[PDB]
Amino acid sequence: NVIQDLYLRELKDTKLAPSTLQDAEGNVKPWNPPQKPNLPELELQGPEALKAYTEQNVETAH
Amino acid sequence: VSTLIPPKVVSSKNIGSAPNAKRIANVVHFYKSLPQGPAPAIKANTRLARYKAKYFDGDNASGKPLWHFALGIIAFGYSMEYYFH
Repeated sequence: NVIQDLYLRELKDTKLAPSTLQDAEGNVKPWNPPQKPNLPELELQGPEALKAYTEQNVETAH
Repeated sequence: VSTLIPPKVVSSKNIGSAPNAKRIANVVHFYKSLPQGPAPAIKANTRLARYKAKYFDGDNASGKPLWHFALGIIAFGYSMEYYFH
C-alpha cells in the first residue's frame, strides 16, 4: 500500500545518480612505471687487485 | 664478495717455522753418518791390539793390565837388583 507508494515513487523518480570517473581519480593513487632497471656495476677487474692482495697482507699464513 | 687471496700464498709458514733450523741441521748430521763404525780397539796392532782388546776396551775395567804393568816394574828393578848384585 504505502509500501507500493514509496517503492513506486523511489524507483521511478531516481535511477540516475552522479558518477564521474574523473572525480574518482583524485581520490586514488596514480600508476607510474618503475625506475632504475640499472645493470650491476663491474668492479675488481684484472689480477691487479689480486697481485696487490697477495702482497698487501704480509700474513699469508702464520 | 670474493674471498681474499692471502691464503693461496705460503712462504711464511714454510720458512716461518722454527723446526726449519733443526731440519737443515739433521739432514746434514743424519744422512751423512755411517750407521756403523770400523773397529773400537785396534791401536797398537802387532798382537798388542790384542792386549788393548783384552784389557783396554770399554768392555772392561778389569784390573789385569794394571797387574801386568805393575809386575813389569817389579820385574824391571828386581832384575836390576840381580844385575847390581
